[PDB]
Amino acid sequence: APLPEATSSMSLAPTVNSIDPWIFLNPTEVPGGTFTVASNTQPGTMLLDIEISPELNIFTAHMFRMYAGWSGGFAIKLLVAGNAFSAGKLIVAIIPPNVQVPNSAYLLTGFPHEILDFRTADQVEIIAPDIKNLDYHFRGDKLGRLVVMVYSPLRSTATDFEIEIKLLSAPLPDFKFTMLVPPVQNNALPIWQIPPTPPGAMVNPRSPLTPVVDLYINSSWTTCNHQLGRYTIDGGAIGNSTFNPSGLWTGTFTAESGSVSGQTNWRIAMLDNPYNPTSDPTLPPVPRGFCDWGSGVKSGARQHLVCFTGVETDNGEGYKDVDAHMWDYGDDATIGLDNTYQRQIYISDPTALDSGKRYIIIPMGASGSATDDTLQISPNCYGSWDYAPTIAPPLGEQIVWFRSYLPASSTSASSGVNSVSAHISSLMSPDLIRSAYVSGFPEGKAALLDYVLYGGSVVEQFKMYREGYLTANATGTNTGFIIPPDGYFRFNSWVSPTFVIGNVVDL
Amino acid sequence: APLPEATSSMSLAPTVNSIDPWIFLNPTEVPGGTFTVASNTQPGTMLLDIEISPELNIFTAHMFRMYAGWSGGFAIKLLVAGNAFSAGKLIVAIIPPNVQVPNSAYLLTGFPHEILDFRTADQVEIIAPDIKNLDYHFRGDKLGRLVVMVYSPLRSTATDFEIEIKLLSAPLPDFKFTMLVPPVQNNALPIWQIPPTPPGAMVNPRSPLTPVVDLYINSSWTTCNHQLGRYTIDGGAIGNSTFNPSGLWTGTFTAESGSVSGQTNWRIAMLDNPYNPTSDPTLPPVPRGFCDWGSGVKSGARQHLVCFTGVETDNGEGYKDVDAHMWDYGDDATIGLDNTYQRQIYISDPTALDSGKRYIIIPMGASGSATDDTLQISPNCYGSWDYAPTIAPPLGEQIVWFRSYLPASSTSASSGVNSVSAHISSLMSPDLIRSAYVSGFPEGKAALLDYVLYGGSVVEQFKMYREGYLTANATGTNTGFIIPPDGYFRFNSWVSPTFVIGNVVDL
Repeated sequence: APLPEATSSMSLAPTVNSIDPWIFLNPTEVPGGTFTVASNTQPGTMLLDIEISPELNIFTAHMFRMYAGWSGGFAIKLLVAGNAFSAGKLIVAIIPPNVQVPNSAYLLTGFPHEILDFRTADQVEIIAPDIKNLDYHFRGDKLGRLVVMVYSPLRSTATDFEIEIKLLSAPLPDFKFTMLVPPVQNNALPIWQIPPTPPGAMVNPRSPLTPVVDLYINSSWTTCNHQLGRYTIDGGAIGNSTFNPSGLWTGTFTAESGSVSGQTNWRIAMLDNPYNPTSDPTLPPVPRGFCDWGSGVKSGARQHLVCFTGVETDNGEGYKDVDAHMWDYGDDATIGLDNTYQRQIYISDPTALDSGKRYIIIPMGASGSATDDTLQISPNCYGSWDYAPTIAPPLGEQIVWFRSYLPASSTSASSGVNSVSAHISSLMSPDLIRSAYVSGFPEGKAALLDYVLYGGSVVEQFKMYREGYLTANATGTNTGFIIPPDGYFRFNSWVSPTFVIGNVVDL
Repeated sequence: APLPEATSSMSLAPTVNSIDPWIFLNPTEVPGGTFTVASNTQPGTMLLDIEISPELNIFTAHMFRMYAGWSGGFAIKLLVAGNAFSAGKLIVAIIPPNVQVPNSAYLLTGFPHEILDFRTADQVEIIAPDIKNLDYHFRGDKLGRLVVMVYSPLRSTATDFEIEIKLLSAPLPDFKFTMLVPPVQNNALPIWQIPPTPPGAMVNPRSPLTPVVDLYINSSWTTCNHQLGRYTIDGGAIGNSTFNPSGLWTGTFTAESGSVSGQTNWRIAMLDNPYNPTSDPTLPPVPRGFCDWGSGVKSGARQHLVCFTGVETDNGEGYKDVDAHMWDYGDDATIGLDNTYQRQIYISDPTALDSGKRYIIIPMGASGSATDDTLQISPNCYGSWDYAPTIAPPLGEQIVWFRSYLPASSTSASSGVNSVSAHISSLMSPDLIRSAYVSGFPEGKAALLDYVLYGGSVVEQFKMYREGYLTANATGTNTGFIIPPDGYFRFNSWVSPTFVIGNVVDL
């Protein structure tokens, strides 16, 4: 116990409550309180920054949804799962509120601290008190976090094996709830119910009309710059993504009676944005949910084909004469507009284009000599509208990409088209992420979940972060390992973002 | 009151547990315990047959997820909300387990009973004891049901309005739980969290690529015969529907090198169903998720088009010459195939087709004199495979139809297509019913929910059944009523399947 506890009289808190006496005796595991230390962790790194609250125990985190006030501290105990060769030192400190958490062991030592080495080979325990200046906290600024750091690295003498540390907790004899008036449904939960929906029955946000066939992981793609399928728990649909990919796939554009220099057949046109009529820089330029496939930096050689496009029927009741055509962003000449994700596009057609008449487009397919690597990169966007930033996983981890097979739609005609089959991948399907809104993630925590195959004979483990991407550790270098979709995700636990997956990919 | 309860010393249950002391004092509402009485109820009908269990108080329903055993009775109160003109009497009794309950109010006054008038405007109460014979219940048979009936009919014709009856429950001071060991997630939930997504941002199961435009209620469509978009709470996706309509919208078939008698341009063809390789009678004939729009009993003028169709490149690497064409089921001659929703189809094209050659079709649109009325009906289903049954709303109610607008895609050629713009309706979008799987419906109960428009200045009320179709009362006849899709569904309560909604819709 590095710091004394408060009495928590609760004199002026009406209708104080008494909880089950058996909870104080049977300690459970803290939800977000497991982590690991490896041989290559940087000294002075923050492994755990959980805060004192009623969410440090399975029972009081589920019972807390009925009340609106609490006051009391916890008594936690460390399970180390140590070794016989390693040697290092940990550090645990209590941080009072209204205090910028120090990000250096030098400064962290100036706090109620206790230093534990790895050669203790036992299970110590520490008391976490609640620093309150009020009679009892309701649900607000519940600081008093429990930062845990690495004072000295573990240079193991022999095998460089890892250490997994977890925490068990139990309320102090002075922990009480107050004012059970709020019935239900206020805050987070200790569990997450993932329905057993196979990925083979999920929609692909970046390419509808094509079912997901496999899960694809590739070593060369170490970053993502997509603008469709970007979902976050905190922000919902972020960037230009939406929750109905199928509904918003078809688009409409208007001609402008012109052509770019060099090639006259590239009729210029402008896209229509009902959401942002005026070209205000603070809103997305293109209509929401429209394609963002990449085609190259600047090369007329290949050009994704718009496939089905149609002319106005002069009646206002639809369109006419759907034909297979090819399109592209920008002009393939200007460096500042070749790949910018903007309104102006060009469509290749030998015949003249109806000026001032709108057309319907259903983009599906790519033409030229384009490969999956060309399509994987997305045209970068510049401007003022809040767009999805580029994402890179931590070192030693990959990304699961929900790849799907895109057939070819060519023609034998005068102009022709060299469209070829390919594969298109998306960051995360909306079906999986949509479920985790009833019971949101605990703050600054990732979810460790399992993917089982056959009758459970082979189980892989994935870690899902806050922004919605899954890592799967590494086994070696390959052209992209393929996982069948004949399985269901199963929730396993909550882990820190720095957790290292135990099970490896196994080829 | 008329029957004492048992003490239940509970010697054989280890670790008996205590609950909050303020729960016994504040009575909450029993979840599935509201109903209505009118002047047209058939005599001798059970208006309520609820079962004694900890699921009568939202607080003990939330508490019970942590324990494994319960023991104790409740104290129930009735709210009648009558008038000063209604004249009749109700009756509520308690039935011990394993006893044949009669269906007459004359014999029903032998059990411990209570008789309350309709115009009381008070809070009558009855103590419901636990008629247990074992040490303590353990998620097993509890019966002790709480049947409610009508003693003397309300003989009045001047008023003719509905009476709404609700119950409030509170645990007796001897209620207690045992064995807190089970952490969480054991049984159902009493509350439903519906995410605030307007129907305009939902996928239409019967017609993807077209967003929902309005909510449609028509006074002439009194039945549903669809096979797509039909879901149930317990049965998941019933019929030939699926939770990913966009991924299964594209279809394929093979030509048979033939023509129907009379018309030469009608090439006979057969759809391939990978999910049913053999012609097993107990499996659906057509592939899952394929189109099922109706066309007419027998008509060679109202034929809906297949729109995009194409042939493979003779290499299995793509498709070629995808153009707009027309199709239909069967042969328009035989009584067993004219509209029977089976593998064989016929496609209209002047040139004959090469046998054993694969073709791809993406159906969208209807040509000829086909209207929305013809599209609403579906081809009949024959055989022994499990198909979705017919649905008819209870008398005095209509159905909300999730209507979307299907444009026309014509062409100017020698043959051409005369397609017109139409509308397509589906019973239930998958997104709305996806939420109600984590917290399923209670036994034999429907859900009453609110549809809020603008900022809450206008609210409608809908009732959702376990079969997946919404009903919205009625006032009179109309040829198509439109509700804007710019609003979100909000859960209100649980009601009996014969509950009469409050608000009227005025045509």
